[PDB]
Formats: sequence, structure tokens, C-alpha cells
Amino acid sequence: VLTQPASVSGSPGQSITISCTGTIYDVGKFDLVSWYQHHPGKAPKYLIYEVKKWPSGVSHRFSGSKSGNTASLTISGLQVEDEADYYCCSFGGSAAVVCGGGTKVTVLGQPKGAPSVTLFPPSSEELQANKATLVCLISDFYPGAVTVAWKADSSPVKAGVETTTPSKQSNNKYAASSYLSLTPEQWKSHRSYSCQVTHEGSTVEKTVAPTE
Amino acid sequence: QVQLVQSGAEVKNPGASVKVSCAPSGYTFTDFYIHWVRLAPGQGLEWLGWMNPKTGRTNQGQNFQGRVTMTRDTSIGTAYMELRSLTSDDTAVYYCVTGAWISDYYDSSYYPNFDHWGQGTLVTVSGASTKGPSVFPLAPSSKSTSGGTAALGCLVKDYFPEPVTVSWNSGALTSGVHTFPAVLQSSGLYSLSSVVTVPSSSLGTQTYICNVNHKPSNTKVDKRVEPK
Ligand code: NA
Ligand code: NA
Ligand code: NA
Repeated sequence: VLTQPASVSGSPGQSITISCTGTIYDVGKFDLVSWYQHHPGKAPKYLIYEVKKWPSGVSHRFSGSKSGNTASLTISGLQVEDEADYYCCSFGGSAAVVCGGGTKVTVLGQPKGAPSVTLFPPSSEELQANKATLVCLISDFYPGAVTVAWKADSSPVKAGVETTTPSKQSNNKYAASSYLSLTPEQWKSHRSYSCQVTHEGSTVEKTVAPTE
Repeated sequence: QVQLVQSGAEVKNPGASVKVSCAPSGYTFTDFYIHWVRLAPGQGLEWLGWMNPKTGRTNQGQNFQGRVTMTRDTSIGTAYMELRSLTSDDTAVYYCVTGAWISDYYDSSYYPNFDHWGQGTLVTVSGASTKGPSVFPLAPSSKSTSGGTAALGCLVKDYFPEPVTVSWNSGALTSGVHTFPAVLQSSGLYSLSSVVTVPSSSLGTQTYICNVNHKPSNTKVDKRVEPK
């Protein structure tokens, strides 16, 4: 693997550079470094090849260079649409290619938001099937980093919790969800259950109780 | 118009093998190297190998040697990559890509010049067994039921593999629908939820049905979501 910074950030209009560090056997050996831009949901796109050359149709806001065992992709006129994962690949010696871990580009200045949290108790039907799931749905938060804790009555609960990583919504804020699995007896034998969602600036907690 | 046509998504048990095909069109198949790469979670872009479609000569990444085989059938312009002894590390999207032009005068097999990409093939490695979902209603609040708006939904529980799709009222209801990405549970099964916000003045008269499609198990359920 070639080593790339996990994350690079910039403001719109600004220039950012993404590094790609190899060894004497690969990056430093030849002028055979390429870069690819990946928007998840689409196949990666050819951006740069042979260190600094452009494939047809690619914007010249992206430029590539190399010094020693380190290749660099520079993005000028930074736009929000440049948010993507960027990967470098190189000739790796012994007729092989080696690629990098990727770099996530974040464009700064985007609208922040607190999470909206909706908590559903187990349905009557699920209980009647001798199962119970609490459903905690979390949306509209930015930046996309949240921690979700559950409580039974006023005490932390870790067993039976399943929580997703945040994923981007259509409006570029994030959504996540968390599920607490209980037996119907556990659901009914407690005062309350709570889903508490901590974001950078606030904690939002929703509670449900079997006595409705 | 170049297009690289890959075989469809596969679901495999640990220890099994997978073979993915790639049929490139829009140019002469034997004129360019074929490479296979993958995008795997927390490993980034990984190179599996190259194949010369003219000769069948190949080379594999050193971390794939002994468990990947690349071949081709020129008569149908199709390349194959087989990966053996699958584990969770192999859950990834696999791409066939075009590489450099093949010359008699110089070796360009190892040029990482991937101009054209296949649509990708998802392989999911899991010991889970195919299973349709249980669908439970997420009833609107007793309290939100009062003019205004209410959130209601469907809990699509314990299915495998992905994907499920959810529509509401046969797609006649789209405004305010949010279907959340599934969670992969410790059991190896997925659950997801889909919620729609409707005017609370509407609850009880207007019928809300979530249409859950789980093609991998050939099941569809249309679930009515009612107050209470
Ligand atoms: Na090199
Ligand atoms: Na949002
Ligand atoms: Na109850």
C-alpha cells in the first residue's frame, strides 16, 4: 500500500494538496503515478497519469507532481463538488501496481445542524411475536459525527445495541440509526428506555416507556 | 463509447471462491491490458493484477498470489478473475479496468493508466444465509395525532443479503419519505427503517402502506401502517 493522509480539508476557492508516499521501489522509481477520484455510488474516475498528465475531459484544476518517493495531487479552485475519495496508484516494481489507502476531501463552510431524533417503541405486532426492537432514527446533522448511547431507566445499556456509521443525505447533512434489541419481558419490566445522541454542540435524548 | 460489462453481485460463504467476468466493448479487446482492482472498506484501492488478453500472460499483486487466477476467452471478448478462499477481507467492490495499449516494442503491463472502468461487482462474504425480512409497523405517535404532522414507518428486520427497497403507496407517496441505510447486526443479518412524514390530520382515513421488496429472497411485503 502507498500512504496517503486519511483526510484533507479546504475552503471553497482555496488550493489543497494530497500526498502519496511510497518507497524507492515504486513512486520514486518511475514517472508512473496516477490519481483517481471516487464519488461513492459511481466508479472511480481517471484524473491524472504519468505524474502530471491529464486524460481527456479532466479539469486542469487538478494537477499532479512528484518529489522523491512522494507524489502530490493539487486541487485548485476548490468546490464542494470536489468532495470525494482520492487514490494514487503507482508502478510498484516487479511488473506490479501498488495503490494508496485513499484520502477523503472535505470542503469547509458547509451548513451545520443538530441531529433530529425520532425514537419508536417496539410495535404491538413484534411483541406478540416474542421480540422487541427500539428504533432510533437520527437525521439532518452536520458535521457527520455522532455518538449514540442507550439507557434503561437511568442507566447505560450496551447489550443488544446496533448502530450504523453516519451516511450522507441528499442535502449533504448526515443520517444514522441505532437499534436496541430486548426481550418483551425486558421491555415491559422497565420504567423507560432512552436513545441519547451526542453531536459536537449538543446532546439530544428521546425516551419511550412501556406504559406508553 | 467504451463500456466494460462485469457480472453481477455475488454473495459467498467464507472459504468459497468467486469468479467475476468482464466483457469490454467499444475497442479491440486484445489491444489493451486488463487490470483488476478493488475498493474494500478500510483498505482503500487494492490492485489484484494485470492480464495481457493477447497472450493470457498475467501478474498478480503479491498479497493475491496463489489465490487469484486471471484468464480470458478471446472468442467472446471476456476476461475472468477468480479469487479463492474468501474471507470478510474480500468483501469489496471489484473493478475490471482497461490499462495501457499493448506494444511489441515496450512493456506497458505495469502502467497504472486506468482509462475505463467496469460498473463494479460487489462481493459480500458472510456466513449468513438468505432470509426475507420481518416487516413491522412504526406507528405514528398518539400525540402527533392531532392536526399537524406525524412520522410513521416500517421496520424491515433481519434480512440477508442486501438490498431491500422500500416505496410507499406504490410510489404514489414520495414527498417526505426517508429510508435509512441498513445496519449490519451481530447476527450477520440486516435491518433497516423507512419513515414518511404525513399531515397528522390524515392519519386513519388515508391508508399508508410500505412496499418492501427483497429480491434476493424473492419476497415482497405490502405492510399497512395504522394508528395505535
Ligand atoms: Na515508478
Ligand atoms: Na437533512
Ligand atoms: Na407499551
